[PDB]
Amino acid sequence: HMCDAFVGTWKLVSSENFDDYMKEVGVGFATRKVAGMAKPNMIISVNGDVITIKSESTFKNTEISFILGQEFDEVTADDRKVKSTITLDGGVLVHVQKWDGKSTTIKRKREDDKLVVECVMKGVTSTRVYERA
Ligand SMILES: CCCCCC[C@]1(C(=O)O)CC(=O)Nc2ccc(Br)cc21
Repeated sequence: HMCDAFVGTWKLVSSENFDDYMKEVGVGFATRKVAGMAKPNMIISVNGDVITIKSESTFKNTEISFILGQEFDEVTADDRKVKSTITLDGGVLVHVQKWDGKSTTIKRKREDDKLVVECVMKGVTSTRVYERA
């Protein structure tokens, strides 16, 4: 029941500062423009200890499955090959991605009826708000 409040189908309703976050990550111009237009559906499910997060949009369909605290390989939507570790910290899912000596952290939190996604690279944050579909 670790992630009960995250489970479901969620749709993007707002984004702030995403272009600058993507610049900080190293995403090129064309990908930033097309990715920034996307309105993804995030589908979160749990089966035993395995959490699955799918992101479906006109830009890309991605899927990760993982066990908390256990590192995995991820190809991100912008095609980075990263090493990821996701943990639960005080009810927040904390997702760290490492690649090429760089790091970014994505936090996912339930706040009221929203799922808030905070993406941080160096001092640049983007906040993306999802609501139930
Ligand atoms: C472009 C790389 C950074 C995306 C960071 C934001 C995120 C989201 O909104 O959930 C993270 C994620 O897990 N999948 C995903 C998929 C598509 C797009 Br566009 C955006 C996302």
